Amino acid sequence: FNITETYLRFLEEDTEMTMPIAAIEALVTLLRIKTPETAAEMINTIKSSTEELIKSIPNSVSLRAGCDIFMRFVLRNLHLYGDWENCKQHLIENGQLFVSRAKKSRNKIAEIGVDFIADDDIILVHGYSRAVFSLLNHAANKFIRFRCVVTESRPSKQGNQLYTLLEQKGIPVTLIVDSAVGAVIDKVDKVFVGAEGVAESGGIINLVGTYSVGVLAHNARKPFYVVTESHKFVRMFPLSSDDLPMAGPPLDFTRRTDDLEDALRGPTIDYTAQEYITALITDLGVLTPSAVSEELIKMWYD
Amino acid sequence: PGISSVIPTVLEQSFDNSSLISVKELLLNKDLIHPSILLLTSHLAHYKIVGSIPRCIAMLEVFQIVIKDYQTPKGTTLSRNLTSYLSHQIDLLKKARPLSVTMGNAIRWLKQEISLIDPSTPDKAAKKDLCEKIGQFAKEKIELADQLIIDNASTQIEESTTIVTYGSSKVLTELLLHNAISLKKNIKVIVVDSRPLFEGRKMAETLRNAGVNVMYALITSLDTIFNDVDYVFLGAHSILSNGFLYSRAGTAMLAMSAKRRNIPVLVCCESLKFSQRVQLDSVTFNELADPNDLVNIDYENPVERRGNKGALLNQFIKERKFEKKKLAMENKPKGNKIGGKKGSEGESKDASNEE
Amino acid sequence: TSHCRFYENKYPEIDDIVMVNVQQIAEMGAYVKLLEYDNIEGMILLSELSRRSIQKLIRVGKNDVAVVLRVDKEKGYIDLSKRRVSSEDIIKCEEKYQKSKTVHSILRYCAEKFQIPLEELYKTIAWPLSRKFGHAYEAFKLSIIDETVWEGIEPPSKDVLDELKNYISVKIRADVEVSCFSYEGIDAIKDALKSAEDVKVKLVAAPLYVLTTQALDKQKGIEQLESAIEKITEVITKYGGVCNIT
Repeated sequence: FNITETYLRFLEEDTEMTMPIAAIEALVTLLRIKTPETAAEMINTIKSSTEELIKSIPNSVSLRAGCDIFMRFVLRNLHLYGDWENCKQHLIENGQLFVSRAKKSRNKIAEIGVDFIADDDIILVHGYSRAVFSLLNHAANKFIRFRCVVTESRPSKQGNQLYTLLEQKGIPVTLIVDSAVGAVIDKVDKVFVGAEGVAESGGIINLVGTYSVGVLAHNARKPFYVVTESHKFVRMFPLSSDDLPMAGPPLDFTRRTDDLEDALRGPTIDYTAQEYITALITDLGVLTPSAVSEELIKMWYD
Repeated sequence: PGISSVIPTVLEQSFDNSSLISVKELLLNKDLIHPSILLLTSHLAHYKIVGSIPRCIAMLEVFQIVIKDYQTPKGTTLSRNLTSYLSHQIDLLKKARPLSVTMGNAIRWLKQEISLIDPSTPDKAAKKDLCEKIGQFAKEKIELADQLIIDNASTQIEESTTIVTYGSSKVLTELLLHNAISLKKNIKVIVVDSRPLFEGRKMAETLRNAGVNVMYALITSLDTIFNDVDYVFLGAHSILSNGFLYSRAGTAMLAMSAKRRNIPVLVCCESLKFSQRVQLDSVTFNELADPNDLVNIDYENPVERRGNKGALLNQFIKERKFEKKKLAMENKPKGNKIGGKKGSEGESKDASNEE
Repeated sequence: TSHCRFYENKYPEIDDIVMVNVQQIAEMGAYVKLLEYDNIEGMILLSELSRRSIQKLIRVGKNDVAVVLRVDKEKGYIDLSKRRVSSEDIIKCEEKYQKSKTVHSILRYCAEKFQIPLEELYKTIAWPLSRKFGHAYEAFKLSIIDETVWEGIEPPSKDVLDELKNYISVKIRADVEVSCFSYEGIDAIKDALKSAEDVKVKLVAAPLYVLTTQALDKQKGIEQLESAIEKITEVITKYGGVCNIT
C-alpha cells in the first residue's frame, strides 16, 4: 500500500500539514486497513514500514521521532485492558485528531510566545520553523513593534526563502551573511532559532550554522531562543560536537582536481550543547533546561 | 569495644573537615564480630583494586554469608539484636574506611527487608528466601544493569577510536574488554594514574593481559599526550542531586582539559550510585587518608628507602596532605549511562524521584 | 536437533495457557520462544507484561506465565497476555509446563540413540498417549507400574525402550571384612554368596569381598544391603568364626 509514496505526494501542499504530522497521518492510514485487532500481524509490519522509511531517508530526523510517539500512543490505548474494539476505534480516530492537534498547539504558542518580544526589539532570526514564523506573524497581528535581521543560511538557500516570506508580511528586513554574523551582535536585542530536533541532553539538532550562533551569543551575553512544536523529541544523545546520524558525508577530503567538481562537502547538520540555549518554547508550557529529558522520561517510562 | 582517638601527624591548619585516623593491626576488640567483616575492613584499609562498584558487591556477599551463618535464638527473635550487630559492622567499617553511597543504599535496602519480614515464619524457611532475594537484587541492580551500560556505550563509541581513562572502575574495565574482544575495533587506550595508589596501573595490566594497545601516563604529563584523544571515560563514585561528579583523584583535571580541548567527557554510572546529599566543592566532605602511603619514593608500592622525607610529627609545619575523593564541575561532563539508558548530568535527580 | 511442538497442532488457540522463555526486550515487547507450545516466536506487548520498576522484572531471564490472545493460522503470528492469568490458574500453568518439560526430556533419548529425527518420534508417541489417554506424563506413570499404554502402538525401536526404562529406574558399594578362625569356612562363604547374589558380587582379596547392591528407587538398596548383613551374621556364628561388616 506504501507509506514513502504517500509522503512524496505532499509537494505543493505542506505548511498546514507539518512534515512529521503528515508522516503520522500516513502511519494511521496504513494501520487501519489490515485490521488493528491483531498485535503480531500489524505492529511487526508497522515496524518494517518505519525501517523501510529510515532506509529511504537522506537528511531528515523528525520522521523517526514522530513514529515513536505514535507507537507509544498505540500501546497506551489498551493499557486499561478495555474492549478490543472501542480501544481500536479510538486509535484509528486519533490520526485525524493528531493533525487537528497541530492547529490547536499553534493557536496556543502564538499567544504565549509573543510575550518574549518586548517593545521595540531588533531580532536576528536563524533557520525556518513553522512555530517561530507564526510567532512573528501573530505579533504583527497583535500590532507590536519589532525589527528583523535575516541570516544567510546555506542548505538549499534558506536565507533568501526566509527573506521573501518576510516581504509578504510587511516587516523591514536586510540580508546578513553567516560569516559576518559576529559583527551584528550589538545592534541585536535577541537571537531566535527554529530546530529540526531537540536532544535528550537538552541540546539542539539544527542546520548548517547554529552552534556558531549559539557560542557567539554566549560571548555577547545576548539571549538565544529555540521555538518549536512539541513532537520533535528523539531518544538521541549526540555525545560530541561533531557526531550525528548521516547518509552522506561526515567531512570528506578529496584528491587533486582540475575540472572542479568535488568541493562542497561540509557538515550540513550541527549540534550545540545545553548551556547555549537561554530559552525554549513549545505548547507544553514555557520550559527550557532539564524539561526536554523529563518529557522523554515520562513518554518512554525508562 | 575498639580503639578511638590518638592520631598520627599534625592536626593541620587548612583542611580539617573529616577524620584522619582506627585499627590496622588487630589489638583489643569484641569477640562476637563475624570474621568476613574483619577480613573486608583489613582489605579496604590498604586496598589497591576497589573503587566504588566492587566495594558494595563485596559488602553484599559478606551480608549473604552472615545470614547463611545466622541461626535465630530461642528467646530473642530475628529483629532483636541483628540491627545492633549490623550497626557494629558499619561502625567498624567507618573506622577502617568511609563508606560509599552504594553501600548506604544497600544497608537501607537490608533494613527495609528486616521490617518487611515479621518474626512468625520458621527460621530456615526465612533465610532461604532472603538470600534468594538478595541474589536477585544483586542480579538486577548490578550485573544485568552493568550489561545494559555495556550495550548503551557500544552504540555511543565510534569505530576505530582513541580513549583516555582513569581509575579502577569495574564497569569501565569490562567496557574496554567488550570493545577489544567481542566487537573487535582499533581502540587505543591511554590510562592515567596518581601517586597514593596505582589504580590505572592495575587497569592497564589487565588490559595488557587481554592484549590491548595501551599507553600509560601521569597527571604531570597531560599537556603532551593530548597533543589524538576522542573520548574520556570517568569512573563514577557518586553523582549528587546537584549534578556534580564526586569521583576519585585525577578526574577533574582531565575533565577540564577535555572541555577546553574540544573533546567530550563520558561517565558510566549505576542507578544505586545516586544520592540526595549535596555539595559544590572538594573541601566539603573529603575521604582523607594517612600520609604513610605518600612517604616512600613510589615506583612500585613497597620499596623501603632511607630517602629525604621521614618526619611529620617533629617537623615544624610540614603538612604533606593528600585527598582521594574529589569533585568535578557540573557543566563539563556530557553523557551518563544507567539503568534508564541515558540522560545529561543537568538532569541528575530524575532517578531519585523515579526510585 | 531440538524442534517439534508439544501438542498435536502447530498454532495455539484463544484462552489456552502457555509458558515462555524470554528472548528479547523493549520497544514493542519481546519476540521470543515458547516452552509450552513449539519453539517458534510469539510476541507480547509491554502493557500486558506489567500489570502490578519494570526493567528489573524479567527482561529475558527465566520463565513467566502468559495466555494466548490472537493466533494467525496462515503464516505464523502469535499474541500473548501476562496480566489476564488469575492467581489460582498460575499454579496450574506451572504444573502443565512441568508436564510439557518432562515429555520433552523423555522424547530426546530416542533421537540420540538410533540417530533418527525427533519430529517423527514425537508424532508416533502423540496419538494414544496425548490424544486418547489424556497426557503423556500420566500414560508413562501407568506404563511403569503395569504396561498397558505401550502395548497399544507397536515400537520399531525396542533397545531405546529398554534404555528409557533403565533411566526411569544405581549401585551402592559394600565391603565385607572376613577374618575367620574356624575349621570349615570355605563352605560358609559359598553359602553366603548363594543367598546374596541370587546383585553383582566379586572377589578382590582373601579377607575383603566387594559387592555392589543395585537400587531401583535409590532407597531400595539400603533394605537389601541390610538383609545381606543379616544373612552373613547368621552363616558364620554356627561354624566358629567371625565376620566383620562395614
